[PDB]
This record gives sequence, C-alpha cells and structure tokens, in this order.
Amino acid sequence: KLRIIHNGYEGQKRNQCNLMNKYGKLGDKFIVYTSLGVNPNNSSNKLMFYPVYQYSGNTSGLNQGRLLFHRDTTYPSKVEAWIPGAKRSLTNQNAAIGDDYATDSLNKPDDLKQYIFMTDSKGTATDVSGPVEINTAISPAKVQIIVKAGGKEQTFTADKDVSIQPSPSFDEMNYQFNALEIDGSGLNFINNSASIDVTFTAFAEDGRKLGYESFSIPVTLKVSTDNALTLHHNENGAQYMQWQSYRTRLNTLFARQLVARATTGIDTILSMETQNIQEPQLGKGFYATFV
Amino acid sequence: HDAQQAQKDNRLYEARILKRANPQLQNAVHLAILAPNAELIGYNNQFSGRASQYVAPGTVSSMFSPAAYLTELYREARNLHASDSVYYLDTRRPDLK
Amino acid sequence: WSETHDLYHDAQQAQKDNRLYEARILKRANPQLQNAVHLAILAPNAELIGYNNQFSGRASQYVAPGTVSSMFSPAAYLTELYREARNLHASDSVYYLDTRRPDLKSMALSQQNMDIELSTLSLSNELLLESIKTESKLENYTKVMEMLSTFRPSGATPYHDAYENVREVIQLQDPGLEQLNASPAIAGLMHQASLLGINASISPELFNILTEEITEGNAEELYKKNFGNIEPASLAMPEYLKRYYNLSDEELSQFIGKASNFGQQEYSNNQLITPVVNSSDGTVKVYRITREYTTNAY
Amino acid sequence: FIDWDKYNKRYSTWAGVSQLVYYPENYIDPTMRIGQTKMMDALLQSVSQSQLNADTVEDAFMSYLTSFEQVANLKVISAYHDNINNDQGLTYFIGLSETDAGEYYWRSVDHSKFNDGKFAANAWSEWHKIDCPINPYKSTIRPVI
Amino acid sequence: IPPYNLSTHGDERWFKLYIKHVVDNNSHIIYSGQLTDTNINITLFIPL
Amino acid sequence: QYLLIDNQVSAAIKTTRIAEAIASIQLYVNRALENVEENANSGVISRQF
Amino acid sequence: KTVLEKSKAGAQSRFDSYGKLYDENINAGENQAMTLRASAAGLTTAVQASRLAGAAADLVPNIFGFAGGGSRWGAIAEATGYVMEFSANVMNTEADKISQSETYRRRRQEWEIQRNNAEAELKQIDAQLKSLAVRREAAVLQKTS
Amino acid sequence: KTVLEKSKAGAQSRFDSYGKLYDENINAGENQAMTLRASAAGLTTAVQASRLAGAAADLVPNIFGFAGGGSRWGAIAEATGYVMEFSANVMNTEADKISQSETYRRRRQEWEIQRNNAEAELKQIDAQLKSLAVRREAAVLQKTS
Amino acid sequence: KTVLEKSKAGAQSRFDSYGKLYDENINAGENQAMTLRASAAGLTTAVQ
Amino acid sequence: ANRWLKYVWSPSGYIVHGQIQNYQWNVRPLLEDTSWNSDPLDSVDPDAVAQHDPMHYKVSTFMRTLDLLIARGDHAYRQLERDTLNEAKMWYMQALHLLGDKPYLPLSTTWSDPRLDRAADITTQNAHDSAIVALRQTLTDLFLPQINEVMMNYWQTLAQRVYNLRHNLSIDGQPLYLP
Amino acid sequence: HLLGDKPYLPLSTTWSDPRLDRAADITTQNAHDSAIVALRQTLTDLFLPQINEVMMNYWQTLAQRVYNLRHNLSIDGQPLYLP
Repeated sequence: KLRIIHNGYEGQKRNQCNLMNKYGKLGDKFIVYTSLGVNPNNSSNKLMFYPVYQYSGNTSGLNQGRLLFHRDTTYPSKVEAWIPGAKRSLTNQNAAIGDDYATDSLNKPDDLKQYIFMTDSKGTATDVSGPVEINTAISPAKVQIIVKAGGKEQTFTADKDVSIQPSPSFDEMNYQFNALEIDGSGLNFINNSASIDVTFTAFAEDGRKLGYESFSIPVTLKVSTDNALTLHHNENGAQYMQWQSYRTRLNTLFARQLVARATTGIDTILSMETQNIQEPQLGKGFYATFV
Repeated sequence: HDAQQAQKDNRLYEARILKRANPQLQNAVHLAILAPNAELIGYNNQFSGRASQYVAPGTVSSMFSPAAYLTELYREARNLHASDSVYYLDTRRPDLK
Repeated sequence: WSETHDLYHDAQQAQKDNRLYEARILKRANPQLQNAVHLAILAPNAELIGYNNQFSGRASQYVAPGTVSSMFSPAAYLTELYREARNLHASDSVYYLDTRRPDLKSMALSQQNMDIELSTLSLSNELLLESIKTESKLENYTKVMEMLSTFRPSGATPYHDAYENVREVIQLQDPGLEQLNASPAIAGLMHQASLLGINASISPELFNILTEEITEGNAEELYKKNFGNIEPASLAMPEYLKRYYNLSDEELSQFIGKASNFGQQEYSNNQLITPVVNSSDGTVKVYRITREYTTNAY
Repeated sequence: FIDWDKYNKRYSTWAGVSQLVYYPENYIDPTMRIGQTKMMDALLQSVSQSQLNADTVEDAFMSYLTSFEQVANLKVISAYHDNINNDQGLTYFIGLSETDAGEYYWRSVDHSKFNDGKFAANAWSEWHKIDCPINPYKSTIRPVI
Repeated sequence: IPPYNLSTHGDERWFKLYIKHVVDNNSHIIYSGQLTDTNINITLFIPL
Repeated sequence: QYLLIDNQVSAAIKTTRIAEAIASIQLYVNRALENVEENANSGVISRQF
Repeated sequence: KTVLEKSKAGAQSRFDSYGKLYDENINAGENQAMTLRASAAGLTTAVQASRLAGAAADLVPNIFGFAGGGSRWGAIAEATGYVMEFSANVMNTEADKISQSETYRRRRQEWEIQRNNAEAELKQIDAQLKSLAVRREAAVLQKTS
Repeated sequence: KTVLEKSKAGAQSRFDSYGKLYDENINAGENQAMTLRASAAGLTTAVQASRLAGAAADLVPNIFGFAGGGSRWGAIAEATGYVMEFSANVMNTEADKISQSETYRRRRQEWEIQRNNAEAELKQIDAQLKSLAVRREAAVLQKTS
Repeated sequence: KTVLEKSKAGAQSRFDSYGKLYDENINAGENQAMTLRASAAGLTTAVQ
Repeated sequence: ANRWLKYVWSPSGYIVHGQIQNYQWNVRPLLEDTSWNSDPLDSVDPDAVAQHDPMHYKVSTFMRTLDLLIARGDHAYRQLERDTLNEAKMWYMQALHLLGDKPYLPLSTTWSDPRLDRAADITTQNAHDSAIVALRQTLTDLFLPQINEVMMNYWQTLAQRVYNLRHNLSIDGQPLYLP
Repeated sequence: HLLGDKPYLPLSTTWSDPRLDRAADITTQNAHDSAIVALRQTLTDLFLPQINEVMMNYWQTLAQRVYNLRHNLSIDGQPLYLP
C-alpha cells in the first residue's frame, strides 16, 4: 500500500502546502516561492508572509488567478504584494487572520515569476524570490514500486496493478496494489539470509519526485545438510557441545581439583600451580603440535 | 443540569481560543501548537479583537487582576439583600458602583 | 538497500579495528612504561617500525599534558568540531560556517593561542572591524573609525572614537570637573555648548545634527542626509523606532506616547502624537497635542 | 457562595482555580496526580532515594513494566450491569491474571459517558485488586450489586 | 467527507454518520463532527 | 547568535583564541541541531559525532 | 598578628574539613547500605510467585487408594495471608531506605552551613589582619613622632 | 567596617539557610517514608480476613473414602494466634510512623531557634555598623581639629 | 544601647523557645507512640 | 535527566538507524491531540484539564526542559572557573532559542477604565454567554486575557543570568572583581 | 625505583602550528585511515600522542614529598623549625 501526503518541513513549507490544500484541488498548477526573507529596511519584526500563486483554469474551476498567503500576525491589516518588475500591485484590504488571498486583476502569471515585495505597512516585509512552477496532478502510470530481489529489478506501476484508483487529495492517496509477482529465484544468501528491497516512489506531471520510502523483506533459508547441535557428557567429566566439527566446553572440573589446593590456605589457592589445573579432553581425539 | 453543562462548554470553548492565541506559545516553534485561525476569526469579530489583546501580569485590565475579583464580588453580592432594605449594598455604600 | 546495510556495518567494524591497532602501538611505546622494568610490557618493535615510517616517527614523539600538539588538547577538540560542524549547512547558505566566520579556518593552532588570555570584547571588536574594512574597502582600522565619526543614519553610529578618548581622560583627570570652577578664564574660552560634550557624550558630528535648522523645503533633503534610504512610513512605526534607537516601551513612550496596531492613540505624559492621514492627497501629517491641567488635575 | 469558604473568600485562592482552566501546567506535578495507579506510587518509591544513577532508574522501570504486564494481560470472565436497561447505569467487569492460582480484578464502565458511538475514557475505572481466596469451577463467577 | 458548502449543506456545519440494518433495522450513530474547508478522512470498523 | 561571539560582554572578561573558537562552534551546533537555523544538512546531523 | 594567624589557620582547618565532607557525600560504604535496602524490598514479585505456586500445588489431593483426598483447602487464603504479611516488611524496608537517604541529605545540608560559617570567618579574620596592619602603621608613625 | 560586613554576610547566610529549612519542611522523600509506614499498617483488616477464611476452610475434612476425616482441629486458634502476632508488628509500625513524624517536628523546632539566632545577629551587627558610623564621624571631627 | 537591646531581644527568644519546649514535654503525638509500644507488648498472655 | 526528557520530546529530533525522523514528540497521542477526558470541569484538577487538551502536556514537558537547562547552567555557573562560566552561558543561550523572542504585548488596549457597575453589569454578562453559544454552535468592558506569569519568569531569569555573566558578577549579583 | 626515572620528553617536535582548516582537512584524515588499513593488513599535521597525566602525578607527588622531607617541612609545606 503506497500512501502520498502533500505536506512538508514545518518551517516555511508547511504553510505553503496548507494554502494548496485549503484553496485548491490536486490537479491545479501553482507557483511556489522557495526563497523568502525579510526586508532589512521595511520590517520591524522577523515574521514574514508565505505566498503561493494559483493559476486560472484547472481541476479547481477558477475564472481568475489569485495569490494565496499566510501571515502569523493577529492584528487586522491590509496585505499588499508590490511587483517592481511589472509595476503592478495585488492588494487585499482587510486580510483575514492566517489564510487569505488577493485576486490577480488581469491574468498574466508571467509577471509573477520574479521578485515580489509583500508588506502590510504595519511591521512585516518580505523579499519574495525564487519562483518554481509546479503541477500537482498525478497520473498512476508514474507511481511505481521498485522491487530489487536479488538478480533483476522488477517495477510495478499503479496504472495496471490497482483495482480502484482513489480520489485525488492533498491529504491522503492510498494506492493498494494487488498480489504482486516477485521472482525469488536468484537471491544472494549471505549467512543463510537474503532480503527483498521494496522501494515506494511516485512522480508528478512536471517530473518532480514526490519522495520515496524503502522497505526490506528478510528471507531466511533452512539448510538441511548439517547435523543438529548435540550435547555430550564424556565419562572423564567433560561436557561439550557438538557444533558440526567443533567441540566447545560447557562445564569445568576446576572446582573438583581446587579442593586439594584449598586445604593449606589462600596462599595455595591464589598461586600459579592452581592456575595450572588441567581439564580433560573433549571426547575422542588427540593433541598435536604444529610448528 | 443541561444549563450547567452548556455553561461548562462555554468555559472550555473560550479557553481553547485564548490558550492557542498566546504569543508565549507562538514564539516557541518546536511546540507545534496549532493556532485556530478559523474560529479565532469568529471570536475576534464578536469580541472586538479580544484574543489579540493580551496583557502583562499586574495590570488592571487582566482577567486575574484584583479589579477582576472585585467585579465578580460586586456582581454576585449586590443581590444578597432586597433593594428596599437598609442592608442593601448600594444603599450603605453608594460609592462602590 | 541491504547491500548498503552490509557495507556500512563492515565499515564501522574496520573503523573500530583502526582505533584499536593505532592504540596498541601508542600504548606500548610509552616511556612511562619503559622505565618500569617489572611490568614486562613488550614493545612491538616490528609493527612499530611500519608505524613510524608511515607517520614520520609519530610514536616516538610524546608530549606533556597541557600542550597544544597533544591528541587531547583543546586545539584537538576544536579540530574535530571544525571538521564535522563545517558541513552542517550548505556552501551557498548565509548560515554557512566559513561564511559567517572567515577567521576560523585561518587561525593557527599554536601554544600562544591556547594559553595567552585576552579580552573577549577585544576579539569581538576586531571581528567587527575586519568585516567593515572589507565591505567599505577602506585602508586600515583608522579609516574605519574616521568613517564612523561622520556616518549619520544608524541609531548609535555617530561615534567619534578619538573624541571618546578625549572626553574620558578629562573624566579621569578631574572627576566632576574641579577645574571648571578653579579656572574661570579657561572655562570662559570654551562655549558652554562644547563643555556639554565633556559631561554628555555629544560627538562633534552629533553637534552638527542637533543644530540643524529644520524647515519646510529642506526637510526632505535633511531626511536623506540623516537617515538614508529608510522610507518615512516605515520609520514612523513605534515597533521600528524601538529597535532602531535601542529603546524600551517605557523609554519610547516618553517620546511618542502610547500606541498600538489597532488604530487608537492615547495620552502618555499629557501629550499626543497622531499621524493623521490626508484624504484625497495620500500625504501623512503628524500632530502633537500637549495638555496642561488648570484648576485641578484629578 | 457554595464555593465561598474555599476558592472565593480570598483573592489568592480565586486566582488559583480560575487560572487552572487556562494555565494548569503551573500546577501539574510530574510526581503526583489525582487518579494515578498504585504502580506509579510504587515507581516513585523505587526512585525516592538520593543516589539515583542510570542503573537504578532502569531497574525501577523494568519493575514497573513487570506490573504493567499483569494488568494489560487480564482476561475478562463475566460482568454485571447495575441497571434494568443497557442504555443507562454502569457495568462492572471481572478479570483474571495469567498466574496459576490466579488473582481476580474488577473495574467499571459508565454507560452515561457513552457519547457519539464511543465511550469516553472517563467511563473506565482502573482494575481494582480482590484480596480474597477465590477458586471458582470453570469460570462460574458473577459480580452483582 | 466533502468540505462545507452552504448551498448543499445549509447554515450549520455539523454532520453525523449513522449505521443501519446491522443488528436491527434501526439507526445508530457512529460519528459526529463539524464540516470544514478541507476533506476529513474517517476510518471506522463496521460490524457485521 | 550569528557571529558566535559576544559584543555586549564587558571588557573585564577574558578567554583565549582557542577556547573562544570552541565556544563559537559549540554555539553553532546547538542552533543547527535544533532547527533554529534553517536548511541544515540532515545527512550530517545523523552522523556518529 | 600571631594571634590572628592562629585563628586564620584554625578557621582554614574547618573550611577544609567541612568542605571535604560536603564535596564528598555518600561514600563507598553508605552506597552499599542503601543498595541492600533497595535489594531487600525488590523481592515482592518473587515471593508472591512462590506462594501462588505453593498454594495451587497443595489444592491437588495427595492421598490415593482406598481413602482419597488430602488437599489443604485453606491453601489460597494461607498464601495471600503470607504475601500481605511480607509486603508489610517490604514497605518498612522501603521506608527505612528513604529515611536513611534523607537523613544523609539533611546531614549534607548541615555540612553546608558549617562550611559557610568557616568561610565567613576566614573572610572576617582576613579583614582583621588588614586593620591590624593599619594599627601597626599608626604605631610606626608614633615611633617616628 | 569590612570586619562587620563579613560578619553581616555570614549571619545572612545562616538566616537564609535555616529560614529555607524552616519554610521547606517535609520534602518529597520524607513524605514517601511516612506514607509507606501508614500503608504497612493498614493491612490489619486484610490479613485477618485471610486468616479467618483459611481457618474455616481447614475445619472441613479433606480425606474421604474408607478412612474419613482429616480436618485440622486447631485451625481457629492458629488463625487468632497469627493475627495477634501480626498486630504486634502493626502497632510497632504505627509507632515508628509517629516517632518519625515527631522527630521531624522537633527538628523543625530547632531550625526555628537557629533561624532566630541568625535574625537576632543580623539586627545586632546592623546596630554595630551604626555605632561604627558614629565612631568614624568622631574621627573626622578630630581630623578637622 | 541598640546593640545590647538586640542581644537582649535575641536571648529572650531563646528563653521563650526552650522554656516552651521544657514546659511542654511529651505531646499528643509522642504519647501515642509510647502507648502503641505498650499495647504491642501486652499480647503475651493472649498469644500464649 | 536529559535522557528521560527526550523520551517525550527532543527538540533536536530523533535518529532511528542513521536517519532523522519526522517527529519531535516521541508520544504519538501528543503528536495527534487526542482528548481522553471529556469532563474536565467536574472537580478542581489541574491534570484533568490537561487530559481534555493535551497541549498542556506539551507545555509541561517544555517547562521541564527549560528547568533542566537553567538548573544545569546554574550548576555550571557556581564552579566559578573561566571555562565553566562560558559553559554556563551556553546552557542559558540554549534555553533562549527554545523560548524564542520575548512577546511584544500591545500597550494601548480597548480598556476605558469602566465603572464597577458597568463591568459587573449582568446584561454585559448575558451578552457574553449568549455570544459564545452562537460561536460554539456592545461589550468592551470585558477583561483582557493574560500571559502566563510563571512562563514570563523564564525570560526574566535568563535575562538576569546573562546580565550577571556579561558584567562580571556572581549569580546573586555580587562582583567578582576586587574593589 | 618501581617507577624508574622520569621520562625525558623531546621538546622540539614535528609541529608547525598549522591552520585549523589544514588540521581538520578530510584528505589528511582519509590518508590517515587508509594508512592504518595498509599497516593492519604527506601527513604531519597530526596530533601527537600524550603521556598519562595521572601517572605523571606520581612522579610529581613523590618529588614533592621527598622535597618536604629533605628541607625540614611538613607534608603540607609548613616548616618544622622555629622562626
């Protein structure tokens, strides 16, 4: 199930995505201004406006474009968006608290892809720069899921593998796929374990990436050519575990032979002849010296 | 008892406006406390922009000044005795009102 | 993803093995340990040869605690701070580390920079003197102080640095101006507007500001001389005036009174200032109504 | 005037309760709470000494999480509703822990706190312990009022 | 849930979700909310 | 908070050039980790240091 | 001058003593005393798991043949009675831990007062050594006179 | 003057210390120590209900068949003997609670005396600073003479 | 004179404090603490 | 103590397997404000009001983080060394950018200094109560809402601690230089 | 004589007082990490290794204790002779 949200990064980008959600549908096109800074000459605080321009004539049926904004000021004021390059002003007398718009009196969006000076003439000034035209429509042919399970990448798009396409929304779009076919032959089993890397991603109409989300499905293979772990108790007192070729001692017979070293005293317990107390061999075998 | 429950809901709804409109909370970005911004509009239009005017502690115009306790005292205690009585509050003390 | 997950945890294990192998060289090459014969701590002497050939004899050079060339000096913590924190922001950002502080990359990690104490305020002034010298493209720090002596617009800027050197020594030689009374014939040579500059910090350029004749006509010309490109609609705001002159709300209300952003004005200290806007002209005309009580106040 | 002797006679008490609606965090104590469980009382006592390192607060958390497991894994056996009708009144449950010779708890849900398709969280009380030698046969046990 | 339009909803923003024909042919409320200018995604468990 | 050195400090308070450059970067990191200065590189914040 | 230098060297010995006691609070001994009182009361869940296991094992009859039965019927009430008697010893052990931890806290707070009484006496005798240095200079000028 | 200002600054440090200890009596630790001694002795009615339930359950015979009987005849005298031995521990727990509560009361009453010894010394040194200010004025008039 | 009157008013506060503590020995609390220790040990004939 | 406050709120984010996370609140029913008490005004309970509105659990955790930073900086102050006063200034400046700037309150308000019978008039109150019901489903003599005094003391303590740092004083205001 | 003699540290070292960007340069670090891997299986701006400060205080305490023994002082340095 692939899920897409349209919000991001609470400073300076959440307030711009709330304007697209509140005043627009998903198939709309917008201008997102990615560079916002205060004017050091005309501002008395560090607050700023967050502008998004909405086009005229899209999924949201709109006769005339409008400049959305969001202000953090609670006092009533006008909001004026002065454009020095086009000598045009978009002014909203008595702006609302938070989300409001100022309609574009003559539909020329190319006069808005440049420097805009937004102010309220009561403390707030903003150098609006860096326009980015985005298209927020999403076709399901570009929403794909990449499955790299061992050998070859397998890509499953949402135009063929979804039974019911959901409604377009900025909040949630749940893309529930069908039962997808993954060729598990050819996995690289390192230490008897493999993985299936499932990567969710989605693209918009203007080619921008909508983010990604990578998963991993661990696959563990059961070998059958090995022997089971075996616990032994040899008659010399040595207990060990038989992992297939090795013998690993479990107990110790140190405390059995410590008793003869403990009759004299602690000077005899904490010597080195006590530290040279030997332990029996692990089952059938021998000692070999390799030079 | 339905009038008591509606009176408690009026205290909570007016509180939720005045809590989240705090400039002490709006400067702290990391709290992620959402301003109302849709029912804050209807509150400020009705009450002449009350939720934008906050005051410092120690002033007279506060909700918790001693002038605010004197107002609730005088509102309730002025009806303890009848209006034609000698023990009426505005009869014994005409300078309080 | 898991191909990256395997190579990264193998890179952590190889990074821990590099820390342990370099440690085992520098532990057993200690002259504190080589003088103690009874420890029987074996010197490497075969992989110590390969370490000293690669690193220019690093394991033979040990240092005393408290020096700058150590692995645990504060110059060694500053190196790991500057190596990691310089990439926290992007290179084209205003919050980049070598953009806000160009003097950090050029500072020598010497013993004199670590031991010798000096004033923090002297370090802060020479950082501010260097930034002003490069933007105005002046000659030295004296031309910076000469430029600040005549610079009009900003809130505390008409600062004649040679003048404060003059007036403070006079405050140190005779405190309270004892020779203002004992020598009337020298105090009579100085006009009393100049003797005001001894007690109060009034620059010779500030004397030129306070004695201008403000009439209609030159008020637009004396505005750009005394404020620059500040728009007067943005200068007249009380929130802007508080930050510009470095004032407080009680200190500003003695000048322009009680003001708010809801279109109301009140009397503070029995005076009023209202920027009354003119209809059908757009001009702003400022009044000053001032009140004195007669026949009672309260 | 019902609240006159407490929170309306003095000014310092009137400003106490009336600020508690707006700013209750000035009066919130992290160690004390009206309505806390007995596990939170036993947790505070486990860390009430002075020398309190990282090892002590992790051993007291796992001792807290042990008693948290016993209450989260209760098996509701039977119930009783203290009214004629299911719409009003309040229903008392009974629980079973996962120990042998188990221990029985009980709590309540208030059907007058049911609003808009869901109980409010004030309807539920906490599981109260029954210290009684109970050994029923095949879960034949009933509360009653 | 569609956003609030005064022409197709009215002058009040309340809305309620009822369930019906699940155990009897009467109605029972499963949600109560207020209409906004933005869609409301509601996920509920429907008994059968 | 920008130039990482105190201008309102008095003239009787003394440091060294190393120990002030340390306190400049320590003040720089505590603003960069906690989203006070925007557009911090997230791949560097998640490093082991 | 020798009189005030022996008073200064005596008040220095109290400022060094109570300052060493204030800086070095709870030692290696008194840490182990409060660790044992924290370990003696962490056995509530372990004793209760042995009483509930011993109660249900004794409810099974143990005599078989021509005369059956033999189970102790009051086994659950014996087990819950032993846990509540043991939990009274746990709450007294937890109370002795906190009362010892707060006796040591009030002991440190009295060491801080006795540290500051010696620090104020060092600053007092240093001011008496200064006025005595002025009394000697007035005696040398009288010698000059 | 410097001698009496160091004496004033030392008596201020005792008036601020013992005044802080008097104003801040029983802390978050010592509240939990007396709460546990109040909780360790509130188990009298609960242990007694488990001894009387275990006694009557053991009076029922448990061996059936060709050889009947099996009930413990001294079950009630065993139960009443266990309650009176446990109530002696309750009365010692209640006595340790009140003796700790009154040790803390007499500790506060000694803090009030040590607070008032520092307050009377502040008012004494302030009167010694006043007479020294008059001794200096008599030395300036001698300088004028 | 003011120096010795503050010394007199301080020694009066100790004579009034320790005199109140001497005149008022065992209080309502410490009476109940020794009554319980007399009641916890009067159970010898009853347990036997 | 910093390790356990960051199990509720880390202002520097959370790193789970080498990647920063999308949340600063580790408690997800604080991330979504879920009310779990809808009867908060039955009794005088400061917690039951905060259970109805879990934003006060955000402000409580915010105040405990500030109490951590101030008391740690007070501990790093009283060593009175050179590098410890510079350390103590770091913990004070770290508590100042979590608070942000001090709130600029408007000084002129809609407060006409009314009579006592004008402010305690019942038709002013009944117009106030009937207006809330109209919003939930002329009056200018009302009392203006108030900022938190206990929160305001955090800006006033930290302005005093930094003032004592910048001017060579002690934490009580006593000078560290020789007169 | 269990410590032996005090270590004679060389006083002139290969330390050129480098710039901060020369010592915190990553190609100096990556040449350092790749050289250890070559040893396990130009860089002169490196930090020199350090003797133990806690060990050094044993030579400094014992030099002070014997100095107080040889010159008729106390353990704190106070004289045992009459002035």
